Amino acid sequence: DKRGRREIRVLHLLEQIRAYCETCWEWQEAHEPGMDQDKNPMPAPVEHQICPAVCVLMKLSFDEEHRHAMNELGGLQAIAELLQVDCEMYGLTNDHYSITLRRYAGMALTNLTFGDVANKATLCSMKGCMRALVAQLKSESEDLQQVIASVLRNLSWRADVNSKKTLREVGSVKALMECALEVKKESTLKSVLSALWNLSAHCTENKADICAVDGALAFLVGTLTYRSQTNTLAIIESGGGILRNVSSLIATNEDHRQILRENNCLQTLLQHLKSHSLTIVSNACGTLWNLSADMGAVSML
Repeated sequence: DKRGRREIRVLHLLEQIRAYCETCWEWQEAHEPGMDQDKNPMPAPVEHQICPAVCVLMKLSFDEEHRHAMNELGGLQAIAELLQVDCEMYGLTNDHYSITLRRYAGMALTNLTFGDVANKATLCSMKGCMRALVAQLKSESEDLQQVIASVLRNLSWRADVNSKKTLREVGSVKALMECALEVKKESTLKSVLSALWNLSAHCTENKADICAVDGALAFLVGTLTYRSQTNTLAIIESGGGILRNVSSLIATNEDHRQILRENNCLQTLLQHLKSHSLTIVSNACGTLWNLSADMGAVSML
């Protein structure tokens, strides 16, 4: 009864975005740039009332039963393909319609990937979408950046081998670190640093990429003494978590050490040892140990 009602409702919405996607794919894949322009104008989302469809799916995605219906009909892939094709068609634009459409799609994807092994793997297997998502981090819209960081945060958490490789390949590390440097809102920084913390533990390359970004290390040391206006330790914990993960690389690079030194990192880490947060204490111990130039006691804290 009501289940069929939910499925039909969700199905109609997905058929709508799919039909639009098929029109965009045909245009992008078969339309020869120079050939009777008037008979094949580039599709526009607004002309097909697409955002409203994505808005409904985004709202319904907060309800578990509707998420189940979406998962039975390949809803995540459909939404992802739409986000991807729109980004490829219009790139980075300051268009209010396009920004909202992408934010609604990203929010649905965050809801659909939350604690869903299958959906996370599926989204990461879509490398074109992944490149599109990462590109959105350069958007002037901080609300969009936050949505994308949240998607990347879910994907970087407990990622399988394939997902980890994709996340690295599309350059999400550099993109996230560069984004962290320009964000103005704390809520945004939290999602960005949280994602970077997950990513910084995947492999050595990710660690090297973080350190390579100009101003990154100085910025990370700065998060150690961050004064959260919302009275939280989230920034200090994630920023310090990232620092701990890349500290092993910093240890063998005098230039980087010099940067931590100039920013009085050591003194701050020693102060962190007194924290009421086990995460902060643990991060500090790990950083101090790595920088301090058989086994250590790190893996026991």
